[PDB]
Amino acid sequence: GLGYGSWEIDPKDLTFLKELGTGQFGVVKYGKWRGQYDVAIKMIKEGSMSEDEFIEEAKVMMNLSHEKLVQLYGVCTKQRPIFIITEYMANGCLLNYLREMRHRFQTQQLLEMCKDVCEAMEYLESKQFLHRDLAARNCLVNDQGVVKVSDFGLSRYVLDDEYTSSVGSKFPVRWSPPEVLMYSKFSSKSDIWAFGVLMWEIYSLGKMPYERFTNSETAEHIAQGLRLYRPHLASEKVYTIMYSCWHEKADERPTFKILLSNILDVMDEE
Ligand SMILES: CN1CCN([C@@H]2CCCN(c3cnc(C(N)=O)c(Nc4ccc(C5CCNCC5)cc4)n3)C2)C1=O
Ligand SMILES: [Cl-]
Ligand SMILES: [Pd+2]
Repeated sequence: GLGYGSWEIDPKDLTFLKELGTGQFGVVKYGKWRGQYDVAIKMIKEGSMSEDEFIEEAKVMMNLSHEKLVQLYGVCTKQRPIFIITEYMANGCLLNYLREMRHRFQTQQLLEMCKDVCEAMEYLESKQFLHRDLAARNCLVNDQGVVKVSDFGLSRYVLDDEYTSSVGSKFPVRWSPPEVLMYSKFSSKSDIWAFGVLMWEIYSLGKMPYERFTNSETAEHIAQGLRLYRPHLASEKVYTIMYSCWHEKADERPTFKILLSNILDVMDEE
């Protein structure tokens, strides 16, 4: 079934309806399951994913459930390429949504986007599950404007060395704390650092962080103490939240439970 029953999905029950573009593992399509339920169909480019490892991990991911996580419905592994079937998010990735200036967002909407992501991350934190590549490009927006976190943990199965190497052209340098870039020290606190950068992306309406610097320059400067400036749309209180994520000491960074409380406190002032 689709979130029920077997999680090997019969591709005969899928109908392809629209190209959605491409992501980390290649082509993504919009389709229907048994003619009625909307799904996203990720077809996994051969050679791009450590597939046996992912399929084992997918059993763990099937047991995660939260309103603000994109739901994994199942897999189609009896053909080439394999497919991954997930919840359909009709407004696409958050980065491109933020960049569409027609939306004319209120800051109350931007803060709600932060809350949505923070709830998803607090849940993963409570399950001791790291995201490992949190960023606006890995969040999706549904037809009601709700933001959900996608592809949690999947960087562990990416085979492209340019994304795996911390000096590769595709590694998320601009979302990484100094202890990741210098020592490969991943923890819940490296997700915290990335979440702060994500809040900055939201309040900057999708600007690239540290745009005036190359990846190498960014890595050097943030380790010395350079920090992203306050976006014009972020109040001082909102900036303090995102800024707290970038402490040079990992153990001085908040948890996602603390961040959520801080975000709700600002929201409750409305
Ligand atoms: C605007 N781009 C271009 C490419 N890309 C993404 C990047 C990440 C992987 N890929 C996914 C994954 N999963 C889903 C899901 N679970 O829905 C999904 N959905 C989706 C994607 C794009 C749209 C566009 C948005 C603007 N109006 C026309 C339609 C709509 C739904 N795309 C494609 C992306 O967002
Ligand atoms: Cl700005
Ligand atoms: Pd062949």
